[PDB]
Amino acid sequence: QVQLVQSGAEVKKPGSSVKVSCKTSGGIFRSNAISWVRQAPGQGLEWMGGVVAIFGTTNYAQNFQGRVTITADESSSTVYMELSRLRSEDTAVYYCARHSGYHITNTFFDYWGQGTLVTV
Amino acid sequence: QVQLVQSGAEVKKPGSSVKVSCKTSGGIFRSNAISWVRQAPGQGLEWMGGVVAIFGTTNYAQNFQGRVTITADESSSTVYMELSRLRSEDTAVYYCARHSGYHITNTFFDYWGQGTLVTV
Amino acid sequence: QVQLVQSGAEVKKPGSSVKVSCKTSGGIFRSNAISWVRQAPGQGLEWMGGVVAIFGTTNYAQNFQGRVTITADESSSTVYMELSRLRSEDTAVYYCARHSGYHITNTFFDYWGQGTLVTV
Amino acid sequence: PRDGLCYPGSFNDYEELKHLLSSVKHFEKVKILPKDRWTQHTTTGGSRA
Amino acid sequence: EIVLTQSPGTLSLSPGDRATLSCRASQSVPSSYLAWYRHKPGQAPRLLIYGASSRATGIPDRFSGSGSGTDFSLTISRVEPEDFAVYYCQQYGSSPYTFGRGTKLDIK
Amino acid sequence: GLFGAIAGFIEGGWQGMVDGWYGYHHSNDQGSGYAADKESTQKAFDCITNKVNSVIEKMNTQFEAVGKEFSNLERRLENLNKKMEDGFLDVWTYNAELLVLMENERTLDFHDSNVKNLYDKVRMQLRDNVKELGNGCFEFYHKCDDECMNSVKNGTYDYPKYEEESKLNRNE
Amino acid sequence: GLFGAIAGFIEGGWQGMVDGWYGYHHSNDQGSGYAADKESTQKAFDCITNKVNSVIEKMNTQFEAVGKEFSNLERRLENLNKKMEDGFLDVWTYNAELLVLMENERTLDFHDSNVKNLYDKVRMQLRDNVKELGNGCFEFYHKCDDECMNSVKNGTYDYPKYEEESKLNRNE
Amino acid sequence: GLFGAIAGFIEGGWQGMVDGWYGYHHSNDQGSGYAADKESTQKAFDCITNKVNSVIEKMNTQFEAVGKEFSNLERRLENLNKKMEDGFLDVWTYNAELLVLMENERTLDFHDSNVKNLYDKVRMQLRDNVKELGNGCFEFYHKCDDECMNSVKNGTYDYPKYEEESKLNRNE
Ligand SMILES: *[C@@H]1O[C@H](CO)[C@@H](O)[C@H](O)[C@H]1NC(C)=O
Ligand SMILES: *[C@@H]1O[C@H](CO)[C@@H](O)[C@H](O)[C@H]1NC(C)=O
Ligand SMILES: *[C@@H]1O[C@H](CO)[C@@H](O)[C@H](O)[C@H]1NC(C)=O
Repeated sequence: QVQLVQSGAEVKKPGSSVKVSCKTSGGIFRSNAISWVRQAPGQGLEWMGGVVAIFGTTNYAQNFQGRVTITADESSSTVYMELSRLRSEDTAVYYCARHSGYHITNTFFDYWGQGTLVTV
Repeated sequence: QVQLVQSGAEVKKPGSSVKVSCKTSGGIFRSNAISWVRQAPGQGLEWMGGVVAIFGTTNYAQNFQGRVTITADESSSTVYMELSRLRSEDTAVYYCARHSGYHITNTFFDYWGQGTLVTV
Repeated sequence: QVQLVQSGAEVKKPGSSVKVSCKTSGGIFRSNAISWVRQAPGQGLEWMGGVVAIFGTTNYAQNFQGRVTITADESSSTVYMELSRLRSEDTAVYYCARHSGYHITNTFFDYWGQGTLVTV
Repeated sequence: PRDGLCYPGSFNDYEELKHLLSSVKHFEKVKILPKDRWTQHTTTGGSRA
Repeated sequence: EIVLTQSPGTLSLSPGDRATLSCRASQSVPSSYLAWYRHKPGQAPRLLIYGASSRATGIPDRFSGSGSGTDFSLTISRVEPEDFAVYYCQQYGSSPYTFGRGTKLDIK
Repeated sequence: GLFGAIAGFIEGGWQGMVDGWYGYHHSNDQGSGYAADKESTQKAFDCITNKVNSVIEKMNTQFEAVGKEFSNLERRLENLNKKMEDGFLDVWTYNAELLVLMENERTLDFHDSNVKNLYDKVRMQLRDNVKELGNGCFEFYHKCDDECMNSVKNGTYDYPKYEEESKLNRNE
Repeated sequence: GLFGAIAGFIEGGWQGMVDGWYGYHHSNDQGSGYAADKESTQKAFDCITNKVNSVIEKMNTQFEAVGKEFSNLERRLENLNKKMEDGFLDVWTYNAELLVLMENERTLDFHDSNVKNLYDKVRMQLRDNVKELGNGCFEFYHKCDDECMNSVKNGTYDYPKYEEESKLNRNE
Repeated sequence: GLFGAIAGFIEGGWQGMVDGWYGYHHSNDQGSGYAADKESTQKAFDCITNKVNSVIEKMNTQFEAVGKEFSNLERRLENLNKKMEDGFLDVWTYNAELLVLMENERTLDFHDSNVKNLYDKVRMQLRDNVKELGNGCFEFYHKCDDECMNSVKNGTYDYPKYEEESKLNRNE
């Protein structure tokens, strides 16, 4: 019985930023790494980045380095993703996926968020 | 305060088998090995065999190998003896003796059962 | 919140003994070494001796060896000092000091007793 | 509470009644004995209290 | 960066037909780290198989898969009305964490 | 594995150890076989026997519930009696569950310590005359027959006897 | 330091170890750097996740206080209710406080054990080809490149491969 | 013997240790004698001093019994009061006995750990210049006078100083 709740759908304009949250329940503190995977309509799923459970180490895909900032607060067990410098073809559905372990590497996505639709 | 209760007296005929039980109290599970020794009237005590406490390993005297079968159930903490192929001079009083340790070897009989008289 | 209570003031005569106690509170059993130091008016403080916390080993200053006997009881957590063969210039104020550790060596006096005045 | 029994008096099993309300969420007042039925008596009695 | 090529693309079937989905990798996936997901539109994707040989908890027995090296496959012995969605394969043995093309199953 | 013996550097149990928790396996020219450590097993049986007997005695004086009847005008008394019994049964249920969880952690860790102690007992007695393979096994630098193997099992190894022979083979 | 690893023969932690509780540091000709031991860290995360979850479930059915009203002639009844609620809260306060203190001792000691097991795992794997400096570090008698270091980290050291080279350097 | 030091590879205590829990015994040309380890003993004193103080504070808020009188028509109320006071006393009696039993096991095991740590600290400091006899005593391959012994006791052994001398006697 573990569920991930995300923010609502958002509409933005090129040049602005987005702040998508993903709060995880089922425990006092987050013990599984959370990653962000997006799906642009007409395109396949892409891996953006992830954050380690307790230590907060972040890994980003080379495509999105310098444009994505993933942060988490240990107090609220929430994970935030900040995509800056919005441009064309950034419209996609963003899911937050929970890894099978505490680290990004060698772990698969146990559960997925319901998804947020962001339009630019 | 440890007592061993055995079955009642039995009468048998040559060619039949005998089932003598010995229930041990004083704890949830049996922790000491239990052996069987018999005394034929006019003859001294003879050692028949024994069973290890938890692992159930059984040792039998060379005289009675192939005729005696000692089994125990961990659920009820009971030890049974099955002497088959009854013949003459098998009339004796059978006692169940509790060893000082979990194993038969290098252990002495702390307590003895009241005894059961079996005649053929 | 640790306090040391001593005996009352005493008057004696040369040739007699003095029996000064020091009860330590703050715990069930004494865990810190207790030492005795005296101050004769017009003279500075002098170290007399001490006793280890649990093992009861005692150390004495070379000046007072053979005349002072420090004993403690583990049941009541009380420390006693017995100075015998009283003579002139033995008038002083005696304090019981609690060490920072269980042993006399390499420890400083955390707390001091209020003091007892003894006259000869 | 300042406003309890305006007329001095008591309330039998008052604490028991307050325990009953701890498991009750709503009252629907029902007029069981209308005041107009007491035609043989005066019902306008009041007090300064 | 491992690119995953899903061959069938579109596979129209009826309840009862055997469904076999093939996932191909440009280079060998280390330690056979590959997973399969069921993504019905409008719903969060669900994990079916992880490790290419281990079934996820709560998954019905009809879902199973096998493979090694650059060749992996998902097999559904019996198709149910709820087995019509898009199926993806990812590799999680490499840093980029790439994803498969996806294959939609249609109703004949 | 708090002590690193069970599922640690000894990664597998033995199905041939049928007469004891702990034991030895030897292999030389004469033959090979298993042998349980009866002394260490007996000590383990003593703790478990006392540990269980401790559990029974402590909850022997547990709260007992008695049924009572109260009228419709005694709701506060009836509720008060109900919460007393429910509260006591919750306290003792917590104690029973917690004691079992805590003792299971101790019992499994206690068994882990016995193997590490038994492994160290052999190692500190065969200081140099054997080679430590790191998988719970020792390989002798000399010839250790059944009489020599039995000495290791009962803690009577004669290190000076094989001291000279072992170093000749160890060096070359 | 129940197991002597944390604040024992390893007297200082690592600030550059940012992706795991426990792990290794190496330094050779090619370079140097840290590497967290993910497997040991994941196992540690499992106990702490379960330990906290077990804590919540045990005090899930804790006694609950309900307000009540008693008249001035029910002083004895009111005192019973007051002493029952205060007594139950005192019992559950003690259990909650004690469980946290006991688990903190267990958690800190559990973390201490994992380093000792990790240190011993490497030591038993590099039996003779390294020097045990005694400060948590091993010095190789041979050349151990990144491929050799990575084998030590994941428990696949080839001792026979470097057995001959190490002893030539060790002897002289 | 959870850590195998007390009554383990060290079979008996020392009656000559009068100024500390733990210590050393040395014997060389100059003489022999005992010496207590004040630092390790002081750490043990702190844990025990805090262990008892924590025990007192927890049962400081233990349930208190107050006498009450009930008439002969209040049997249900009298029985309710009797079972509450008896029930609370049983709960707190169980806690007091259990805390003493578990702390005694922890204290004895804590004392067992300190010797194993003290034994390992010296062993990891005299890595190769001594023999490990297996009975808690180390025999030096070189000459270790009083100044050399005192360095071992306070953890300042100069291994490189005696490194050359020790290997000459060890080899032959
Ligand atoms: C240990 O076993 C050996 C068998 O070689 C025997 O000679 C020795 O007496 C035994 N020691 C003890 C104490 O029984
Ligand atoms: C351990 O790492 C080495 C790299 O030096 C690699 O060759 C080996 O396959 C690894 N072992 C396992 C079991 O992954
Ligand atoms: C340890 O003892 C030796 C005595 O040989 C002394 O020289 C040294 O200064 C001592 N070290 C410390 C830190 O006190």
